[PDB]
Amino acid sequence: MRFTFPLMAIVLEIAMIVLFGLFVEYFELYPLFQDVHVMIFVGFGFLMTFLKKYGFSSVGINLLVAALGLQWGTIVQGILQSQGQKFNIGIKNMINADFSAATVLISFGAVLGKTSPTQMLIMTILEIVFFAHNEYLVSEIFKASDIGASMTIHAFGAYFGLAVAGILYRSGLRKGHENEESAYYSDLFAMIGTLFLWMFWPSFNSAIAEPGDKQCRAIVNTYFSLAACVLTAFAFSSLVEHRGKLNMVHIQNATLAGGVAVGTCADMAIHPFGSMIIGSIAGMVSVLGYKFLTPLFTTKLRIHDTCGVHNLHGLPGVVGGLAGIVAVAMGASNTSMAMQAAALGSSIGTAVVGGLMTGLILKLPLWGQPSDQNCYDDSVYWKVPKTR
Amino acid sequence: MRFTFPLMAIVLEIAMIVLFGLFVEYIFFELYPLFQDVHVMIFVGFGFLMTFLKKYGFSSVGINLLVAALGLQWGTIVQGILQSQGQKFNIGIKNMINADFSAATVLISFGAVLGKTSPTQMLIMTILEIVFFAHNEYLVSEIFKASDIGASMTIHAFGAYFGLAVAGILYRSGLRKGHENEESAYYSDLFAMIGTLFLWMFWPSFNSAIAEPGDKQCRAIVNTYFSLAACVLTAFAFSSLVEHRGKLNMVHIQNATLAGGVAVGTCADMAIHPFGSMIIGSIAGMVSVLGYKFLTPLFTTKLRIHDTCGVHNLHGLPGVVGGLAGIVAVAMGASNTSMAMQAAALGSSIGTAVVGGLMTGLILKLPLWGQPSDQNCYDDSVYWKVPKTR
Amino acid sequence: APVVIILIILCVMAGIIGTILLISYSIRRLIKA
Amino acid sequence: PLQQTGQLFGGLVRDIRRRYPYYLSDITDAFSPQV
Amino acid sequence: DAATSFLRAARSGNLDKALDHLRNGVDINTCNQNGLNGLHLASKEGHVKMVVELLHKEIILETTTKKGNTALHIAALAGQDEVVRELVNYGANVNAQSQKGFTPLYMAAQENHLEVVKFLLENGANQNVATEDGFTPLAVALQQGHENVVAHLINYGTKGK
Amino acid sequence: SSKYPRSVRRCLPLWALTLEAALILLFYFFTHYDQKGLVASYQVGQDLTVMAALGLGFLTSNFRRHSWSSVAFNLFMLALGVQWAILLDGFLSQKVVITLFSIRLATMSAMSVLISAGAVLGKVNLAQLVVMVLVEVTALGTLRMVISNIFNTDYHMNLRHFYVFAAYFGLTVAWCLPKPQRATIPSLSAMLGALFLWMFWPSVNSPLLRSPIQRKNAMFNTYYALAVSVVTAISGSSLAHPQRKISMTYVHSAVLAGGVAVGTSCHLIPSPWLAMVLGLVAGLISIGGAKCLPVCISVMHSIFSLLGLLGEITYIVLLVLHGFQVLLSIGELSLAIVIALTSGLLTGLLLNLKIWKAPHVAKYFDDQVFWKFPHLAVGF
Ligand SMILES: CC(C)CCC[C@@H](C)[C@H]1CC[C@H]2[C@@H]3CC=C4C[C@@H](O)CC[C@]4(C)[C@H]3CC[C@]12C
Ligand SMILES: CC(C)CCC[C@@H](C)[C@H]1CC[C@H]2[C@@H]3CC=C4C[C@@H](O)CC[C@]4(C)[C@H]3CC[C@]12C
Repeated sequence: MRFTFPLMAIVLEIAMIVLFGLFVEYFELYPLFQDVHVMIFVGFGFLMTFLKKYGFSSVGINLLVAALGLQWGTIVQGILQSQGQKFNIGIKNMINADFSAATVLISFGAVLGKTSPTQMLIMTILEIVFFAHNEYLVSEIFKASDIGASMTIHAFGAYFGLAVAGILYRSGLRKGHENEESAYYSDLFAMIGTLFLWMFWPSFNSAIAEPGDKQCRAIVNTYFSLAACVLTAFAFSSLVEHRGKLNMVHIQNATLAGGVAVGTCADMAIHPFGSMIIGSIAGMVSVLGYKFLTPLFTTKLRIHDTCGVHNLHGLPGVVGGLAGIVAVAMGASNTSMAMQAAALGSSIGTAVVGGLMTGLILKLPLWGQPSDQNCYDDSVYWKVPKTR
Repeated sequence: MRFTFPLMAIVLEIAMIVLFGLFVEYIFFELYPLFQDVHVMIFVGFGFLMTFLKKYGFSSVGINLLVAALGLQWGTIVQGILQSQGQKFNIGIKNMINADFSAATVLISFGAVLGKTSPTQMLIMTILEIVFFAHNEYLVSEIFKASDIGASMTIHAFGAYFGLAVAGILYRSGLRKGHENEESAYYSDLFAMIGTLFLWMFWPSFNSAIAEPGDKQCRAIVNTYFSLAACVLTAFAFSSLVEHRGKLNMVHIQNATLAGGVAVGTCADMAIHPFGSMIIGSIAGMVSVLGYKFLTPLFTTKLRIHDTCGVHNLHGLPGVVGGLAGIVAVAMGASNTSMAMQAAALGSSIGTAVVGGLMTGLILKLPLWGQPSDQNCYDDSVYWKVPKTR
Repeated sequence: APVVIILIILCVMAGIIGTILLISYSIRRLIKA
Repeated sequence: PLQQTGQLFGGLVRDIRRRYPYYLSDITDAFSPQV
Repeated sequence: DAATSFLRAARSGNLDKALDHLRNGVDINTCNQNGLNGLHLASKEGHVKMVVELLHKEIILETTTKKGNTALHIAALAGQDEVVRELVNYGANVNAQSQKGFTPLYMAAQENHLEVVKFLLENGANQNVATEDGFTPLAVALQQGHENVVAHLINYGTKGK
Repeated sequence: SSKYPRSVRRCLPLWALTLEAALILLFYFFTHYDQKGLVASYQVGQDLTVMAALGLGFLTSNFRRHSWSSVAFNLFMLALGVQWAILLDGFLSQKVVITLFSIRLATMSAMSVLISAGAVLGKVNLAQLVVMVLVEVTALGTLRMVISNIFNTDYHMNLRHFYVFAAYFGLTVAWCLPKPQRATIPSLSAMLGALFLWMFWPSVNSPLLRSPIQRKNAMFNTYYALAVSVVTAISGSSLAHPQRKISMTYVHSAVLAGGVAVGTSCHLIPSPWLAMVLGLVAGLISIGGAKCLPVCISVMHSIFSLLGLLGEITYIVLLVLHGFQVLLSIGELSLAIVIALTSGLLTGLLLNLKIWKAPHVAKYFDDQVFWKFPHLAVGF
């Protein structure tokens, strides 16, 4: 039915309005919020525009998913911190809502080109529920330190998307697809999202950091981790390709893995050289993932990841959690070992289980899923101009 | 003829310098981030929003830049003169933000006549429309004392109806059935999405830059945030509803997603609760999509008013909706000031915009500014060196 | 308890969309034949 | 519309079959000031 | 050692050392670990005199490397105009295909070597020969933005040899 | 020789990984960490970073087939340059304490190289750009140290010479390279970069200013000068063009004319009208340079050089109002020029070495030299 998507959008918006009227009541962090806002809507949205015939869907469904996501994440994250009661809205609520949107967009990275906007609304709602519950668990029951959210955002979104894409596996797409290819100006546009994410990631890891030494440490550690990550990602992209050529997928994504793997240790006293070590390891791991693990996941494990969000968010997020555990080992933080490890395990497991359930729901032929031949094509859901 | 554009520009700039030396002298750093966001809106969001035309991207972004650069100076001069009653004044961050607001009004009017004007025509339109806008907004803020902190009426409705009047005066009979250059392209629409996203993200700074620090600024930011969030959902839903086979339209996603930010402006600082801002954003998106689908063809064909970017459906109709939402807010108690004064401000904005746009378009209808022919409309090559390769 | 809200809220959304689709979906089965 | 079919709930299903196809027109025909 | 020294001399253009090695008894058809003989290396480095001298001493002109590239393939990919001209003058097959289906015209077109493209077209290179991907020299020149090569390929059409 | 590019599978990764490991080791041995306006201070450096990455990366992407390399190589150059500038500013100004101000200053030092590289982008590979980054940061630090030792100024305050140093360094390096164009989507992406540079350039003109009123007046002067320069550049482009059309390429470089012209004196100009006059004069000089410099390689870097010289000259003129200091300031300018030229010559002769595997002169301004593309024959 062509009316399923407008119906679900209108019903979800009405539900959001009712929930806000039921639960919601009414400045130094606003620039950091705006940096996170730019990341969420430009960086992720245009980072995904590398596909030659899916740029409209990439950026537009990014905007739609994140716009629904900030409202639904606001509601869910408040009702948990309020324990079912009315809560007020400040800048921190907005920042956390954009964080929930980030998690959903990371999972959307795994299913880009093979899902409908209706499936995107459904996965937004369900994934935000699961993400907010796991994040509340980590932040309040385990009380682990995840200020940059290598575990609660990046690893969670990556493995949620991987579970969804595994459930939504198509046999006809395992050997590749004709539309699953980048263009020249498409990669030029994807560099916009890459650059904005790289520039504003220090605000991502320091927005809700405790003011004082912790926020400054988050900023400096993120900056130097990204600085080392760019060099290592360039070096390993040249290393893994024929004749030392650079791969635009690597430069677009693996250059940002340092901001993911430093998130747990962002506010910890890990020193700029330790942050640079983490960023270099993250860049190398991301490039190696793109070169070797993604074909093995697509062909053998039957998990297709369109944007390679495993190599950017999951493996660097797991590396960030392990780095948090090691930093706890050598006195860089006063948080417990077992709580960090439990946060990592709970994030990964909750992501996998929620992704399994959400993908099973998304597999019902009611959401206008595209055919195998029509994957990675804007014309299934958009009016496309005649010329590029 | 061949030198009208540089000569008019150098004369205008020398006039700006003389006026600045005659009238202008030298909280700032707390408002500077919001001014930076508004500046990004003015020079990137508006500039790239209009780059959807396949052969008019250069002229879109470049004339946007030129118009806004002249507009900040001229708006500073005119608004400071009006505020100081002809005395010398010192500029602060508020002067810069208000000058960018005047430039925004001129860019909104420019969106109506995109592709059918010359840079000289835009210089003249900027100069005249800043005077008209500043006088109307001075009347609204000081004589009516209405509350329009997000300027749904003084900026959006004013600029939209000013541009509509100018386009009606500058109507071309040969452009009624369309034009081969008046269509979008893939990467042009991606650049337009760049502009759309920057406007959408930084709109809370637009609506809260002038608002009084404390609860009013925070309410403006939160209300704009959630109104835009609801507006995106309703714009997507009604774009899917109104088009053939349920396909989404890039025009709707590019423009109607900012209708919630436009329509929440008057009620931005008022206490309407975040749910009330979500209702305004949800309706603003509905009305913008319906306007783009139905009212724009009727305006172009029946009313002989061609509006290129659909700035009516984004600024005029959502501006009148925000103006009326502010009237219902004072009636519901969410605001000081009278309902009669809000209604007077709305009516004055519309009427001054229409009258000034008629006068400005009559001035621009003279054959002295090198306006393009019917074939050369929506074509960069009239004024720019266009590369052979796309 | 707040977990039950997200569940009750999720249950209400799931019940609404499902029922609406079920009605139009059924009427399609009654109408096509 | 008043013929008996002999099938249980035949009148009801025929009523639905006759009217519900026009459901889309039942919303678009209302866009008039007379309504 | 002798074969390695001969191949090094062929790569460096030291024709005197290579002629000395051939005098001492080094086989002229010896190739490196990548399947490249002295003709391939000289064609890569643009050593026209070495190419002509090796062709005189009865090197196998249509010897392919481990990737299936002939000397003409390598000279077209390296953009050696004079080496391409001499190889064609000595009877190199201009329509040879490598393992992945590349022709000398394809390698000249993908690398924006307009002179090599023009000479190959004038010597009967068929631009309708596609690779295993279905790509033509025109298609790869369009993808890479080589506008002069695209224009020359379109204007030539099917004028033949 | 062989126009097909030589394999960099062993040169580029080893070079980059060795550089990164050396930076890590130096940071461990020499760097260390340690309020109310933390976010406000972070904002200036963040604006500098946005400009350096985005504006200077996309501004030089107007090339039909070198946009990838421009953007990504600018990102790589910034990432390397900030770290090396942190270490070298620590070494030549004293253990190294990493504050946000030090990161901001390192970002400025990296922006110097990013401005210089616009004269050589499209004619070099990544390793040559690494050499350029290292040598140029070293030369700028040496210049600042020499100025601080001779004229008894602060080392960090000597960074105001970076416009003219970057312009002449880029010109000198580009002059030493071997000797040898635009599309529409690449020109629009470049407008985006130029717009971000033009919008955030008031942050370039006041990162080193401590007094809040000085930053006030500097930002005001830069904003108004940049507005006047945009108007003058867009309108006067038609005069300085053979076909009497506006050139996007001229507009990209010339919009920054007012910001460059008042950069060294934005905090000394007392009234906005003087900043507007300077912006107008800078725009007119940009038009004249566009109309004249090609007659007498990159025209935009030549006009940037002349604009930086004009900015230093108007600093000289304005400082007298606010004759020995005139001689001292001309001496500082000449020393900066001489050091920029000499270090650019050294960098140019270093870049001409065969070991870097530079692209063939027929393969300039082409992404295929450095990047993977599908359906291409690879190897031999
Ligand atoms: C999140 C990832 C990394 C780990 C967990 C993923 C697991 C649970 C997922 C991903 C791969 C999935 C399988 C991939 C392919 C198919 C084929 C389909 O016809 C039936 C389901 C089946 C057999 C999936 C079952 C669930 C599965 C095993
Ligand atoms: C990827 C998995 C295996 C995690 C291991 C990452 C390693 C390389 C990281 C994670 C934790 C890091 C350490 C955390 C804390 C310390 C103590 C501090 O005073 C200096 C930095 C130093 C010494 C760091 C060095 C690098 C480090 C050991």
